[PDB]
Amino acid sequence: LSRILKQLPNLGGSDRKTRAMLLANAVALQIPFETLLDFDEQQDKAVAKFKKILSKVNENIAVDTKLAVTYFNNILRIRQSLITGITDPCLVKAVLTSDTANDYLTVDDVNIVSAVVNGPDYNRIQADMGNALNQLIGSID
Amino acid sequence: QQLGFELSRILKQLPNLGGSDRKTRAMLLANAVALQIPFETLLDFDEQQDKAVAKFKKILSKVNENIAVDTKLAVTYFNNILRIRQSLITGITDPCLVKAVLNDYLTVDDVNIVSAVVNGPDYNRIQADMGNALNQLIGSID
Amino acid sequence: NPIEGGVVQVLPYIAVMKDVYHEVSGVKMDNEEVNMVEAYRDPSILDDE
Amino acid sequence: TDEGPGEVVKALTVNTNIRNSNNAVKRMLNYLAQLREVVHNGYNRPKFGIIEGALSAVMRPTYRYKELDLEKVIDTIKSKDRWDDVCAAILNCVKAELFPAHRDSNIEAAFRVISGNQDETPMYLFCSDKEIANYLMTKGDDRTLGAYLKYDIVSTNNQLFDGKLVVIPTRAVQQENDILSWGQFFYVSTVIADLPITRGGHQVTREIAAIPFNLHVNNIPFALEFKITGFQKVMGETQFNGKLADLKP
Amino acid sequence: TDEGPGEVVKALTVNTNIRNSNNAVKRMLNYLAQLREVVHNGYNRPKFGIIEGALSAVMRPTYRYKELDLEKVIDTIKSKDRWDDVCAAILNCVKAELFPAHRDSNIEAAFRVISGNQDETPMYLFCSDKEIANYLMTKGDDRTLGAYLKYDIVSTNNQLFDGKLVVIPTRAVQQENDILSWGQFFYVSTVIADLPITRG
Amino acid sequence: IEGALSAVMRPTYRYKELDLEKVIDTIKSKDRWDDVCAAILNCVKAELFPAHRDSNIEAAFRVISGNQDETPMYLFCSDKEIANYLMTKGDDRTLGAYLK
Amino acid sequence: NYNEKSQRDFRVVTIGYNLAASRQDEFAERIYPTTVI
Amino acid sequence: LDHGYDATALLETTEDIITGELDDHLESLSVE
Amino acid sequence: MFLLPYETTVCKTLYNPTGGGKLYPKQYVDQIENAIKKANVYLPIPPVDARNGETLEHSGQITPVDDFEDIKKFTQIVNIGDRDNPKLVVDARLYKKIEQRTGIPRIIQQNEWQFQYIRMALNIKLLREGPDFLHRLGDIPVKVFYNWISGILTQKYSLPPESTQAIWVICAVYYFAMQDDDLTEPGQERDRLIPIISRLTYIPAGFIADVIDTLGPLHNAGDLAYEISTNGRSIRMGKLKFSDLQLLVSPSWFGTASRENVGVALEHMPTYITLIYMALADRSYRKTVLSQKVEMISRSDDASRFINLVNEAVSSQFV
Amino acid sequence: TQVLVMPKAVFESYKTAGVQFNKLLDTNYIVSETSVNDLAEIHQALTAFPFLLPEKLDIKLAVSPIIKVAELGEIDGPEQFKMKDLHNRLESRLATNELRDAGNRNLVYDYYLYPVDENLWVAVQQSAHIASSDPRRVSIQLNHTFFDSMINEMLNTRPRESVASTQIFTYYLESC
Amino acid sequence: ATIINTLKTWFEKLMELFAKLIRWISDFKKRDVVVATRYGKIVRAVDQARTLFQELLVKNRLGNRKDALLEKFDAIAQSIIDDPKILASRIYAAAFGSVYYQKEIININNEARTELGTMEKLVGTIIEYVDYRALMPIANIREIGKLATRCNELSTVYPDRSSIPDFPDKNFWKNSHLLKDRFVAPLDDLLKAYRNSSDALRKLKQLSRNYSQETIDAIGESVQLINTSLEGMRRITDTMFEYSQAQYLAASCVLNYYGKCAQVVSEDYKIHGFNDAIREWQRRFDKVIDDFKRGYA
Amino acid sequence: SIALIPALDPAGSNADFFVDPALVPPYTIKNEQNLTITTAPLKANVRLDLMGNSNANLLIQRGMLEVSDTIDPAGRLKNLFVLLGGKVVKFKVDRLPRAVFQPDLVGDTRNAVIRFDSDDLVVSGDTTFIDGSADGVINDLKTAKLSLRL
Amino acid sequence: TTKDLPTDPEPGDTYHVNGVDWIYQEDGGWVTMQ
Repeated sequence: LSRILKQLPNLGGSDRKTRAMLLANAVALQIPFETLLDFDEQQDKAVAKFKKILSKVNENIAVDTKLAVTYFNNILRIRQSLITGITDPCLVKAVLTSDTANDYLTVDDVNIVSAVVNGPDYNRIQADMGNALNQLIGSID
Repeated sequence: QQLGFELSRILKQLPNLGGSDRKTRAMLLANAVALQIPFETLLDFDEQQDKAVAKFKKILSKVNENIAVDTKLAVTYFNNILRIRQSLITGITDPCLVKAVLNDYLTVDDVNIVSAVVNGPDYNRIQADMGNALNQLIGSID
Repeated sequence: NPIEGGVVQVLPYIAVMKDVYHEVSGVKMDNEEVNMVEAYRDPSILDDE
Repeated sequence: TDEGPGEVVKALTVNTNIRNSNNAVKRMLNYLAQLREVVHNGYNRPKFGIIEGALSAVMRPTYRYKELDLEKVIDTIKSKDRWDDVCAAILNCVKAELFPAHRDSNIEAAFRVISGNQDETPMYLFCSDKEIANYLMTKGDDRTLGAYLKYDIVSTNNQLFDGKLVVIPTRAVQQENDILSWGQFFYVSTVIADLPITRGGHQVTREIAAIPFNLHVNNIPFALEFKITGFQKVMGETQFNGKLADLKP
Repeated sequence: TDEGPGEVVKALTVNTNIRNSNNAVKRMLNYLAQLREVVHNGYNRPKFGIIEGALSAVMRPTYRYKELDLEKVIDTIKSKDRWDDVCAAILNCVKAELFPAHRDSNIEAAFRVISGNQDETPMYLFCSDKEIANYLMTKGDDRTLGAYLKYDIVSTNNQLFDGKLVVIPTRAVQQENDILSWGQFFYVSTVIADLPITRG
Repeated sequence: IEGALSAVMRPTYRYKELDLEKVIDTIKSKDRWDDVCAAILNCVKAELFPAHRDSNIEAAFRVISGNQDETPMYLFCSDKEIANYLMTKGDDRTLGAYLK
Repeated sequence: NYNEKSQRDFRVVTIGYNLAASRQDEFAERIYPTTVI
Repeated sequence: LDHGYDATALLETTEDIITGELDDHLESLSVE
Repeated sequence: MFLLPYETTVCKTLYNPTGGGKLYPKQYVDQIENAIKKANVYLPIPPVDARNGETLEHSGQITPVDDFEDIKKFTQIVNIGDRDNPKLVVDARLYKKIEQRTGIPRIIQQNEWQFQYIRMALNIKLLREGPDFLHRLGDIPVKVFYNWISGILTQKYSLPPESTQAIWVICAVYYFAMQDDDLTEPGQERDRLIPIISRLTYIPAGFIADVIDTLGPLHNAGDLAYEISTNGRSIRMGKLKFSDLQLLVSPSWFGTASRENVGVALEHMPTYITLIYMALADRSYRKTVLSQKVEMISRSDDASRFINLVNEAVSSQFV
Repeated sequence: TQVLVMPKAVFESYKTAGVQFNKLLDTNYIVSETSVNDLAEIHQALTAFPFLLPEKLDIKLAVSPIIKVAELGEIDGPEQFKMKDLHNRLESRLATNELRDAGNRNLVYDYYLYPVDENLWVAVQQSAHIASSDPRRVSIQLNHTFFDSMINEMLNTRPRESVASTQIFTYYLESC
Repeated sequence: ATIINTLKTWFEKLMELFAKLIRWISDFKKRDVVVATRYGKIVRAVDQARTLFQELLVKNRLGNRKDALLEKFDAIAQSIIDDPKILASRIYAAAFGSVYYQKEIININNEARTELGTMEKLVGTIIEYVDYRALMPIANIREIGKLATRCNELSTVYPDRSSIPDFPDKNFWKNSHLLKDRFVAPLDDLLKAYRNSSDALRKLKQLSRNYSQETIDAIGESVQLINTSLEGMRRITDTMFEYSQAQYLAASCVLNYYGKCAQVVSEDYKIHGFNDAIREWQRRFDKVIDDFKRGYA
Repeated sequence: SIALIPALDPAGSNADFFVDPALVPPYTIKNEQNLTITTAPLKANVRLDLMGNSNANLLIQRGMLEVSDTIDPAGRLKNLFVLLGGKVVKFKVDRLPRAVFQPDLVGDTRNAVIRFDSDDLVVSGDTTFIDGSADGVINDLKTAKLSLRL
Repeated sequence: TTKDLPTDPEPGDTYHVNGVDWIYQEDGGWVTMQ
């Protein structure tokens, strides 16, 4: 536990904040959200288990447990939006140009995503398609 | 306003260069639709992919009545973007997404830069060590 | 729409005309009307002495 | 034969789509001929009824025709610069003829007054075949002419553009049913019907037919037409040192 | 009708404003013709009454008319360089006549005396149509002549500039009622008046 | 002629003898490598673009493949003395506006 | 009325039209700067 | 028509154009 | 006050050709009402969905199924219940297509369906709880109304500022007349509106009081058209009837039954409020005349509050 | 030949995108046309391939791309350090997958054979089936059409008498 | 009258535009403070590391291994310059060493700092109204449009880097000296100008009085000019901010290049026979890395 | 093939609808088959059955046309033939805004009215007559450097 | 200060400013010698 925690470089006063993010991801990776339920029963169970896991932070070095819960709850809500579907260019950009997206895309595919996403008018065009689809996606049999 | 015409009208507004236009045109359709289509709760990924692609191809059939799109390339992009979306809902959520949606200021680049200079583990390797060093705890409890 | 079967383009503008009386012979009113837009390229259409 | 018309509709749909494309080419080139006659005659002021196009009443009709024989245009020294020398020769010819046409037509005033944006200018479209277009882009051009005008590039494989480049202005950002587009295509759903026609009173065959129902309209009475030839002679042969070799006694 | 036109009455102001611009062009071109005649004749020293202009009695009147046929001016070897070479050909010709005209005229001394600023020099304006401005506006990074003189480019679409480039000095920083401007526009508020005239 | 597509596109063949002593024109020797490479590539472009247009190959490919914007990708078939010259710098897989 | 093909109910579009001028043009203003009398 | 064939009413109002430009600019900020 | 769209002047005109005007289209609503009640016997009318998969209390929809064949394709919401617990039904066959594989209807246009069930949710709240929430939705609905109606009239008829101000006062009073039945007739209750209208329009009380003193009844859109022509200090409009207002407002929206929905909005409050909600909660409805007037006068902070207040009015009717 | 196991998701990408299947054994090509996750999943799919190939007939199981990348990162050249960076990304992504799909545990996959030349036997890893009791026998019965596909192809070059002695031939007989 | 409502509506819209921009620029300032603190540490480390290699190579202290190590160094640079995080836009091309693009970006920054004064004057003109028509600074408005236009051209990301001429290749560390002078966006000037503009308009809430048509026309032109100026400056600011971020990445990339190169020297002479100069050099380089790490910590 | 081309009866039965051949000789149009019809411009100031005298009847059989045959409202005035000094000049006006068929507002709903009013028909030195000549009025216009706007 | 270099120089040119030597390589443009 502490062996790997000591691998994180010290950065200002954020030592208690980056590890809070790392822990929130470490738990959220292995507690899935069952698509069958909505965001109340499966959400409360995932959060309850996370808070129970925080009971062992005495073995850790620098974990801000109040922020770690904040990060964990943000992960679940972000997953809810992704399940339902996202169009907001401010979040679509964040997904398309990300550490996960660079592992599923090839080098050439990323170069293309970086050409569209970083266009001077991307946010406007992406928003317009979001409405064009949100209003009419159901028309497609 | 048929969806094929509205999407085509919007795509016409992308800047043009030359033949590279079909790669960026296809990518944008893949991005918008792969992320916009809602997932059905009763399906697993295998079935959700088959259903989402069936609709995506039907959308291209309507778009290709107005603006030319390479069908095979657009599907290639669609499947890649859809898999990313599926991974995020079942898998690890990037901290840039928690940061983007939610006092969050110091970013990942900031620690990956230091790790690169000292030639040590980066954020993603540390994240992998975290979960691994946590595997036993989560599996043991419920 | 098939029911429409055509379009109409309506072009409003402000015309610069000439102060002209109607003559008795009156084949037509010799009123040199020009679109005000033309004044941007050839302002002489506005000259008035 | 008892079958659905599905494949037949696809065959007729493509045929109709080709006709619509060819009609646009014929309409464009025929309209240029209309500009040639009107601009040839004494019509240098906006007036209703001279030529089709809603903007002929606000801007001056303009038409310029130039022939480019590249063996008499290009100045080149090195082989590795030969591509850029060909590209620049064509673009510089367009600038030389387009700058006075952009000024003379008063197109900026028409666009600004119609759009309501006093800082808006047209963005030109370079319409050529699939050979000339390959020479109009030069990496560091930024699709930008002398001071501020921008251009786009499209190409056709139509025989009627075998060696033509035509420069026409359009609105930089296109709106639905926008008047400031150089032309406009008014499309109504194509009608396809299947009747067991007994044509002639003797033969019998079911005739599945597609009836196009659309119109191509021109709005802006402005074009520059270039005839560009000689690509193979200026690129496929030595130009500088070969001419020096011919000075030998 | 009580109040019919709301936007049409605005055309009365636009009509006035465009005419004011056109009057500036006629005054400029007619002044240049008058200056050409004075400088063409034996008037190379300050004098009163020969031409309009408060400074005509402190500086030598100067006018240089040059006809530039680019074929006889440009020299290039490549085609991708021709844009730069033709743009420089025009600017180099302006410098060729501008520097000796600046030296031969006394405008710099006149500015130094009139403004009271011993570090002030005139700034030249390149007055041209759209066709020529396209060539002069090579980049905003330059806008500088040889050592210390600067210039700016102002374009018009007026019909009377079919093929003219005219370079005129102004004060680098323009002030109210500043005599050192090449010219002045003396404006009095334009009155818009209404009355039911029973004309005829 | 042999070829399933001889009935969908026009047969096209262009033969050019690139005798470099009559094609290359340069002034400095340090540019000779680029001038030789460019002279070959530019001659190919000069004869390729009109063959692409006049052969109607793009239309044939689009109909058969079913894509409205698919074009052939051309192959430079040569020995190991000439293939060396083709710089291939980085990508530089581009013939012009739309072909690789 | 075997063929009632539309003749009258056309889609009509109003073309914009708005003129402006900033006192005398910037060309005239830079050459003849305005002084208010 | 939309409003009417009177050529005076067909003319777009300058004040409405200014408001429209303000609304379009603010809409873009909301999207971005 | 109008409770159901079919009580409004526009529906009376469209669905009651004989004696059209001030006469309820009984022969049309009762026919489609009976068809729904009879269909409920063999196949119960399913509830109306809303937001995140929730249903509306005392609601139903006619789904695109074979059983619902005797019901005519009506557009406006039909009440098949009583006054105390009315069950509102909307025809979904114009909005949803039946899926041939599973059998679940799918929405063709989301904003058109979203419009339908928000209007119903606000109408159910009105029918059951009364016109209480309509007075606390903010100053946007009233500012939009008189700017929207006066804006079209001012541009069309080249009206002077004085006539535009008179129309603002007339429309502002009419809007309130549709919220409180005591404001539909002349009297001291109309005068109580002067402080409010001045605050909204920034028009001096003297001008406002002079206009109100001359106003007659304001029970429907026909009365609105009359007062606009009568006490609007302009003769260029002529003598407007409700049929003239319908022609002025019809091009202010788009979609299924877009001309009826806007005309109904002139009298039916839940419909008008829903249109503004869609104008602020959508981007597709950005090119319309109504949406421009909503965004023109709506500030960012006030628009957010408006949406939140409507969302509570809608969600409070969820099962 | 050499069997290269890849998930259906990766195979369909190759076929849809149009990636030359011939050059998927050349590390320098597959890394350019393959995402980091796809490369990691190919490794995972190789390590989940239960069957022993007929080594006696020179039929080998492909070395996973991660190993090939790791080896090139230690060999002097102009791309060595870029290949080292790729290796690190593969290890982190592989560990991320292993921590997520560890729950898979007791199941077996259907495989589909897509022959590519004589030097590459693409084996597509398709739908999973749950198998806890005697998963070896369940895997054999499920992959009937995989076993006969392998037999059909190796009989094109190998002698029939030699193929008949392989475990792959036996598995076919055991299935049916 | 309706004029008062028209003026008040415009004023609210302008203040709302500033309110949105001020929040965005504050976020930029908060991020820039974090970046500026880290950027100082990076540049110091790069300057120290560059000196150490200059001494290492110029004295030929590597011996026969010089050539082999240099080849490895090139390989390191090639692996960094091709990092997908480095966009193909000219903004990043400038950040990574290109000179022509950097000069244009700097010139744009310097000009924006002066056009902001024009924006304040436009708002002040509205205060002077609420015939007195100001001559209006439409001039600088032409320039801000051109600057925003060029900013969009610079920030555009092409599908492939080959579309940018003279894009930085593996030799991006050779021009690291250009990173010494940190590029700073005019974020403080923007906040001052926007907050003063918003407050000035806030003080116009009470309008009163019927205005002449010539006053309303003059106000209308001022409002239109301000709207255009705000959109133009937004485009410029975003592009100038992007370069600040790009320069931070470029400085980090050069430092990573030097760090990895030092690691190869250490490993190469641990496998082979090390000299004393090599161990001394590495200890000096380790000190530079330690100071860098302590600065971040 | 769907064009409504006024056709001249070789027997002259409808010759009074067409311009005297002495001024504008007729010209021949063929369809994809070997069927050939003779076409001439219609005489100005004429009343006729426009469909009945079209090539549709004289192409195959005189009585093919029935009430099912209707005219497309989207028609245009294609050419005008103007007589000048005994010779005829052909003016192409097909695409002009005044050549478009308009609905007749008063009367049957299937009536189309053409109202072509143009002050800008150019006759100049570069003009030729229908037969290609440029003699007479045009020649004098050429040598005087004049043009007429008819 | 070290961006005072001539615009549009020839390939292979060398130019010295503020103790910094710049080669104008054809590919990378202006790059320091070392």
